[PDB]
Amino acid sequence: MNWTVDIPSLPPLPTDLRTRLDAALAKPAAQQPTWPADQALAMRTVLESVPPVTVPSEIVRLQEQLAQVAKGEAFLLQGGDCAETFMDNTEPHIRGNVRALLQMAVVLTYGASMPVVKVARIAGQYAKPRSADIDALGLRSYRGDMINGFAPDAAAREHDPSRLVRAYANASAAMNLVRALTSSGLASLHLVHDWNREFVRTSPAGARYEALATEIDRGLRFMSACGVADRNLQTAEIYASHEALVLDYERAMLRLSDGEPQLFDLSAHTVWIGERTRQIDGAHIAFAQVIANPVGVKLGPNMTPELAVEYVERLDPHNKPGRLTLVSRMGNHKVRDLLPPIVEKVQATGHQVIWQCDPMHGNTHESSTGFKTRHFDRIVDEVQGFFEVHRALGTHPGGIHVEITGENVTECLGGAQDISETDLAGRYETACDPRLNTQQSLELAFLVAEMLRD
Amino acid sequence: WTVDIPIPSLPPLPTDLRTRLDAALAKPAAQQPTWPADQALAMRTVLESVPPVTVPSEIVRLQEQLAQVAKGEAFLLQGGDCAETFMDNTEPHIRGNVRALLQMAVVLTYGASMPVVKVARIAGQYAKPRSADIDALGLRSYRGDMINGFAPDAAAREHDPSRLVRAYANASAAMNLVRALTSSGLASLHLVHDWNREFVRTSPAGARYEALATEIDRGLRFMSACGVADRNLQTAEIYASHEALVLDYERAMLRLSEPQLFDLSAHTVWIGERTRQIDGAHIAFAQVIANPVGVKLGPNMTPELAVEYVERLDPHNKPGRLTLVSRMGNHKVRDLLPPIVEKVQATGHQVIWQCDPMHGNTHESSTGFKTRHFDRIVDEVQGFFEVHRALGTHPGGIHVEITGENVTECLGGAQDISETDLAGRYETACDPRLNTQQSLELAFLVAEMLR
Amino acid sequence: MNWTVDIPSLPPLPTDLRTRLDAALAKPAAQQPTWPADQALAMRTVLESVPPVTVPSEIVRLQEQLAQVAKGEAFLLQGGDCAETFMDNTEPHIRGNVRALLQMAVVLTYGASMPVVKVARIAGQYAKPRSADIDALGLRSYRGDMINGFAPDAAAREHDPSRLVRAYANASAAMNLVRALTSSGLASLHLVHDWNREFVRTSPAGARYEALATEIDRGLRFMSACGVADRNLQTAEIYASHEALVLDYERAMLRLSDGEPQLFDLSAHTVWIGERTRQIDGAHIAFAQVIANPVGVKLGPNMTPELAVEYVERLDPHNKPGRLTLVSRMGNHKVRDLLPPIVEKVQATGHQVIWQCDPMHGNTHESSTGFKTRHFDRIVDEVQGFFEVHRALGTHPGGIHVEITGENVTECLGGAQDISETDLAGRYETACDPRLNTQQSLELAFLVAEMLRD
Amino acid sequence: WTVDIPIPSLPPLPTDLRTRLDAALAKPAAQQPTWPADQALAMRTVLESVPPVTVPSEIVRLQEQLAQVAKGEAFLLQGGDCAETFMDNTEPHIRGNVRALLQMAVVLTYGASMPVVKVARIAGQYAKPRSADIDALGLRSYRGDMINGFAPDAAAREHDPSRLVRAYANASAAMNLVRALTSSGLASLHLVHDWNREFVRTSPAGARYEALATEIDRGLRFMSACGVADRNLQTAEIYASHEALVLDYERAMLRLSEPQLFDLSAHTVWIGERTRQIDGAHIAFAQVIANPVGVKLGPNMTPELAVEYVERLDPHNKPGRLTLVSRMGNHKVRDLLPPIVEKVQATGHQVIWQCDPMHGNTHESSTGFKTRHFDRIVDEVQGFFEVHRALGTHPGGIHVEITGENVTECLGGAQDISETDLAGRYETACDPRLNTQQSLELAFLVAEMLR
Ligand SMILES: N[C@@H](Cc1c[nH]c2ccccc12)C(=O)O
Ligand SMILES: N[C@@H](Cc1c[nH]c2ccccc12)C(=O)O
Ligand SMILES: N[C@@H](Cc1c[nH]c2ccccc12)C(=O)O
Ligand SMILES: N[C@@H](Cc1c[nH]c2ccccc12)C(=O)O
Ligand SMILES: N[C@@H](Cc1ccc(O)cc1)C(=O)O
Ligand SMILES: N[C@@H](Cc1ccc(O)cc1)C(=O)O
Ligand SMILES: N[C@@H](Cc1ccccc1)C(=O)O
Ligand SMILES: N[C@@H](Cc1ccccc1)C(=O)O
Ligand SMILES: N[C@@H](Cc1ccccc1)C(=O)O
Ligand SMILES: N[C@@H](Cc1ccccc1)C(=O)O
Ligand SMILES: [Cl-]
Ligand SMILES: [Cl-]
Ligand SMILES: [Cl-]
Ligand SMILES: [Cl-]
Ligand SMILES: [Mn+2]
Ligand SMILES: [Mn+2]
Ligand SMILES: [Mn+2]
Ligand SMILES: [Mn+2]
Repeated sequence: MNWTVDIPSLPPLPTDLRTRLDAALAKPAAQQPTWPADQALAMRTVLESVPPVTVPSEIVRLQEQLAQVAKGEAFLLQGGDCAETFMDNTEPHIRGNVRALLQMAVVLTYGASMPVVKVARIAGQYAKPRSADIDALGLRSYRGDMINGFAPDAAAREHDPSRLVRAYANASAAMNLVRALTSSGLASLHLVHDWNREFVRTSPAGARYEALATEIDRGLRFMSACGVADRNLQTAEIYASHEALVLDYERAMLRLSDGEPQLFDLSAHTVWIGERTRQIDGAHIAFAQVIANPVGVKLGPNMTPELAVEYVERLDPHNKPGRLTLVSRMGNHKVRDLLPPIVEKVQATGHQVIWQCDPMHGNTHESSTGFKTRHFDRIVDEVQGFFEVHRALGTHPGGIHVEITGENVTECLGGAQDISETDLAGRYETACDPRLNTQQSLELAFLVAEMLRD
Repeated sequence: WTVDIPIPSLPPLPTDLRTRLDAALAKPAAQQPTWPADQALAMRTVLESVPPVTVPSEIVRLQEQLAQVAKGEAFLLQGGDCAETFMDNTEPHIRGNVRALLQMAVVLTYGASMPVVKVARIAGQYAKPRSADIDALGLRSYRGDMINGFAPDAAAREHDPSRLVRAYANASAAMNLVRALTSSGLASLHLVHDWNREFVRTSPAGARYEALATEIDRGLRFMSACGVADRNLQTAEIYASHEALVLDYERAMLRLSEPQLFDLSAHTVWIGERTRQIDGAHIAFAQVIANPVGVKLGPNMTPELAVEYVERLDPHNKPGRLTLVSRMGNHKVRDLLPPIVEKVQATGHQVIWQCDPMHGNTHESSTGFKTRHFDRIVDEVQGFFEVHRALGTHPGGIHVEITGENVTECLGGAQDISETDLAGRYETACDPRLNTQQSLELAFLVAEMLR
Repeated sequence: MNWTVDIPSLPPLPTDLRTRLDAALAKPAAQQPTWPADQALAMRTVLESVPPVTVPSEIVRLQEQLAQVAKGEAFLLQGGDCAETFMDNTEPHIRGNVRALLQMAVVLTYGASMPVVKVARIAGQYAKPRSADIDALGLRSYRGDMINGFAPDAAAREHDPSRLVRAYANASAAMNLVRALTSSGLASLHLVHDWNREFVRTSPAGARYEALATEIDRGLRFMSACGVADRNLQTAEIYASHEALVLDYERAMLRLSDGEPQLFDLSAHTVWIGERTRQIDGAHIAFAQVIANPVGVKLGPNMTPELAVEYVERLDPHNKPGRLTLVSRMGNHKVRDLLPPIVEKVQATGHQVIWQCDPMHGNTHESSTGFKTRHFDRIVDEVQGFFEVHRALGTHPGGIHVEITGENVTECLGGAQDISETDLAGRYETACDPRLNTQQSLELAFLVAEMLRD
Repeated sequence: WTVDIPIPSLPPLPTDLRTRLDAALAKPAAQQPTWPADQALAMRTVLESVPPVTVPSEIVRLQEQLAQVAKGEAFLLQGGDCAETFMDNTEPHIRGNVRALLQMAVVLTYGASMPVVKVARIAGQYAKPRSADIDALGLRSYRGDMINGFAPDAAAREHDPSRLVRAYANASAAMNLVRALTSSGLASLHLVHDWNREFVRTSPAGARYEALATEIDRGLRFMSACGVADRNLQTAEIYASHEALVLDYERAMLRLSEPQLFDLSAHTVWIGERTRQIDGAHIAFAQVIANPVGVKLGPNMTPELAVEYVERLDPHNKPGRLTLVSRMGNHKVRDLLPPIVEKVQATGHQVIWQCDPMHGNTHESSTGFKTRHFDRIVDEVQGFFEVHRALGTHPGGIHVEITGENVTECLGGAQDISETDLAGRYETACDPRLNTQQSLELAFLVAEMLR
């Protein structure tokens, strides 16, 4: 039925880091688990002495790499499961997400004509915010495997602090795998292009994309023709990210490294802060202010230029390009109107932020059949609009942030597969928001690559 | 002071391999835990679907590098804790053990003048054999954290199948960390050598090694002066190994690649002295998997039998797939080893000859601790080298037990550690280990042996 | 008026090499200079103790590289002046030829999707065969600056053996320069693509080629995006070749190196043997049999399958792929009929030869205005036909052999510049056959690159 | 026994630079040939359009590497024939001189623990100063193959402007060859070290250097063991240099790159002891060109004047653009050098301090030959190092005269060369050179100096 853990050290914080961290977690914190302090402390004590998912050296490396995005010289690709589950944390599914993301990154690398830094939603994306604490069945809402259970049973939905330790054990495990995969041949560039050629061959819309797939093949053969040294072509770096929601988890995964000493959050390389949680004097923003990881903020349609600037000033006080990513998620019918003024006010500060586009969360809607769904064409249209805004202003479309899987699910309408509302019942397997399946995520990759080319 | 942690099914292995496997595991198995079989089946069912600790392509890469050891063109360095514990599975401890190993590997690379394959006793070394069924305090013996608890307490010593899952969790976590470390510049050659130079400053015997340390420093500077793209100098490959002993664990971590069947709890495993029953389940398991394998050869070993191991575990003549590990004792290796090497080189197979200068040189001190004398250890390595020099075969590698902690479990070395001192920091959970300073010392002496 | 040289050693040949070389030069030799033996010996003695233009190590390297062409995995680009002159042996003109050739090689590399081994007609192409010893003015025919003078003066046309030493001094000098250029930044791949982009921008037919120039730009940016190591991109190897015509020069430039000892001809990396000189028991073919350099044979429209095979057997006796290049030069109206049977008979021997195409020398004709000229469209058409033959037979179009310059001469009709017979008078500067100028050689590069793509 | 060889115009240099240049060359010039000025103009007109021996980007690359010498992070090695001859401009001789130089550079790279910039006296070193106007046989002095002939014969000694063109022809030919050699694996580090090991076998003093040779071998093996992409180990950069003396030649080889004016007969040139008249044409020429430049500083040098050279030849404070070359004598370098270094480091400019331990240590032996004692040479390098050690400045490089021929022109070394022996192979055309074995010997001793 269960395995067991014993309960025990960490070195003392510089007094200022202690004071600022304490000051930060004192502030109110939205969407937290409602569970006993007695027990959360115990779990935290376990987590305070485990090996971290990531290490500082990798996080400052990611920081430099992201600095190049902010300056206009690279492109950010963030993707993966909306909600990871302990039950799907298997080699096939991890391998599938890494695969999908890599396939997209080849196309975006060739189309942006510049590097793509590749960030997975993985090894920690186990918690989610909800708008209601009672879902559409009278049950306490599901909030991710880190908090409670998906199964629609009263007792499954109780907030269980032991999931804090499970969440880490899965996280670590998955990360161990992706490291391995990416270092050992799965991320070989020729092997991924091969899968892309397969997609063109068997997709219905193969013709739509054969020309560009071929041009990539030839720019790739060109490398061998010029006798380049192929070592950089045999691996790729995938970085872990998740939404920093459960502050009991994040605080327990903090560690102290350097160039004076600083707090890194080693549950991941980079975290972001959601629409529901970005309260400006709230605890998530203050926590972000204390950690050295690159951080993202979701910006929704109620966002105002002046506010946005307040985020930039609190999170990027030292003008470190790449430290802060602002992620727009307006919806295709609104991004062209709402985003331009925000970008004007922010670029006018002298701060170099990464303008990332989330074309997913502003475009959900309820199918006639009862499924949370997103139509492919609206997703494409929001990325289109994003690009138009940035071209018109002379600013860098920094990247994109999508929800995808390597499984061939049926959760988003449209795309080359003409997935109908009737088809959604076949393999609707998400534990929260609907995902672009393997074919739709790759097709979106091609389309955005054409936007990049212009 | 305890809290509990609750717990899909994918394809099963192909029926024909499941059949061969069932047949192989029906052989009797030594040293297995006495826990119920339904519980055990359950935990195995869990592990059968978790993400592996290693992936196959890494293992075939290791087989290639080891193939170069067997052919005489590289050298194997295998080291780490005797018995990993869950409570000492922390970032500092893993960091220090990786550190110590890398530090040895630098010196042995300069001295061997050939690559060193770096293998760590780590991520999975949670089970041990035991001779007695009742230990000195009248309790069930401690069999390793995979099986029971170290605490001298009736309940801690009960055999608990859930410790399988716990072990897996500690194994991947730790593995994850070494993967990150070796990729983020803890294995930057320049940095590791820096630590070695601090050691020459600090060590009571720093003068006996200033020469070789300086010579290494100048070969490194030499690489920089020749302007030689130092990317390969920024990272190292460290492989995971442990004694494959608990066949419930090892069998549940089997996974399928033509297609071969791999064990993805480690890159390589070995069969210990007490489990290599030629007709037992451990050797059979070693026959089925594709992982490299090692076998401990003790003083009771005969040439005739070693040949049986070659015929069994290297059927298709793959160089480096089998390592034979001498652990005789320094007063015995010179007599007992040469005949075995003779008989086995005769057969045509290319094996790795690896020296374990530790597990046959342990004695009990009047301070009450079980310990090992540094000089006896060094001397088994000296004898190992003298054997192979005499016979024209390749001295393949070492296989030592070490730590990065400044610990006090082995007598001697430059710190001249007394039996009085043993009580200071005797932190081991099983055998005594060379501490950080002693392991580096040994690396310098073995370095002189290779020149 | 003149500089002076003193007359002097070499080590003795293995007796078998001596015997075979003696046996070879005893055979009759066509198109030789008619000048005193007394003096030719003297010049030879000077040349027997000079530093060579090339060294053996480079020639066996070229041999391996050409082996890859024969096996179908690379492509051969040979080009340069028809006839070098001592008077045009200046840094600007050498730099111009290297430049032109490099520009072509970028395009052909990208279009073949495989390496291009780059061979210049340079540092030795100072002698030529003639069909008549009296030209159209009653003067002894001009035979290249190695033999006599271009100037139409009786005394200029006397065969002067001192030109053997001049020829070397210029050769060495030019080679010194190209080495330098190619090693020091002229052959940087980005710097050459830049010139190509300039061509597209200012050419009249820019539109014809903008798409492919852009695709090359993007496959080139792709390399940096993937973080390749750029050292191989900063230089390129250019090899010297010329027609081995004056056997007094070639024999004096022989040296003995290794893997038993062999005779290398170090006046160049590779030599070829012309239509006028390929007599099968003649001295040129026998000389080729003795040297270790890769060798080419010109094959004209009177060529027969069986003969061709005799060349292959004499020149490639050890079946060393890449050792022998057969160079077709039929003319566009004839290549499709004459070449296929030859290729059938030769491939049927088990020998792997490089099928190189010379679309120049079969397409000369006399303008209405009196200029030796070649029409661009016929040149293109012969390369087209060459490719068609090889596709139809499943054999490798190995390369091409053109006559080009970096100067903006007017010597070939047609191309994007619509160069008319009236325009030929402007800058007709060749010392023998008409050359594709810079723009026409690059346009031809694009067209052949499209044939390679198919 | 002679045969004769007969002989476009492109843009001229920009008028404003032609103006500055004419103004600079109107200064008086020492040691120039006494040949007619119309003939000379003609030959210059020829050279003004020929292909250069070097190209500018190579020169600015050299300026970068030398900038690293001046800053203390690299070391300069300059060596080759004293006086190149047309008749010894052969593949074997160039091959042997490049060989000898590379062989020294390997040892000095291991010993310096920093890159060595490798500069050869080659492709252009065809003119020499002379003290006497009438030599010992009562003939016009031999001024170098660029000017007249070595043969003791009234006619050979006439100053012949066509030897300009001849020299150019020999300079590019030779240059071509070194370019090919260094690019085709005569500069493959593994091969060059091989020759060094043959030397330790062969040399009468092979035992004094077996230690350092072995240590180098093991650092090389070390690079291979760390698996370090050895492309940069397959080739070397060798630069051409000569004493810029015949201003007709050097001026005709000027060529225009913002745009700078370069001298493309060599990568770098120097002004000798007899031509550095501060207000003369040689220093002026050095002011105008962008090439690196060196100046010989003799025993009559004063600190005050050296400063004038710095102010003149390094106006825009470019580190490494100017090298100052000490040639005092071993009994003099310790006294005479320190004040100069003092005065010049004072000025703020970063120069290269280079030791010429040869041109101030030459004496006539009773066998009649002019020669140099090996120990005196070594000792001027020792004193040079001791000076710079004392003052905290960087000992920048050496500047020796050597050959790859097994020649007998300098006394001493491991072969203990007697004055009896000098007559054996005294093949030089001017100063006596260290032979192949002696130059390598010197490299090992200087290597010990750098440690
Ligand atoms: N290492 C480079 C190139 C590369 C290797 N594998 C890849 C897979 C996908 C995209 C790019 C790559 C990068 O990550 O950009
Ligand atoms: N190219 C490097 C290393 C090197 C290659 N070949 C060499 C020969 C000698 C000395 C050094 C080298 C250098 O010039 O330093
Ligand atoms: N060195 C490679 C790539 C290259 C460098 N410079 C070039 C110039 C033109 C064409 C290719 C190249 C080659 O020669 O193929
Ligand atoms: N990567 C090489 C060299 C190397 C890098 N870091 C190291 C640390 C220790 C020893 C060797 C290395 C190896 O594993 O051999
Ligand atoms: N985990 C601690 C913070 C901490 C981090 C690192 C330390 O070294 C010490 C303390 C907390 O949440 O309060
Ligand atoms: N040059 C000589 C041939 C030769 C070549 C190399 C030698 O080493 C000797 C002789 C000839 O033409 O007859
Ligand atoms: N994912 C399964 C098995 C597992 C256990 C521990 C770590 C990783 C995976 C679970 O959480 O129960
Ligand atoms: N090492 C501790 C904490 C831990 C829990 C789970 C996985 C990894 C580590 C234990 O085993 O109890
Ligand atoms: N090309 C000129 C000048 C020159 C001389 C010698 C070598 C190279 C070029 C000539 O032949 O007269
Ligand atoms: N070195 C010989 C031959 C030679 C001629 C021309 C150029 C180069 C070399 C000479 O100067 O006479
Ligand atoms: Cl604290
Ligand atoms: Cl006990
Ligand atoms: Cl001969
Ligand atoms: Cl004299
Ligand atoms: Mn979501
Ligand atoms: Mn043990
Ligand atoms: Mn022609
Ligand atoms: Mn001299």
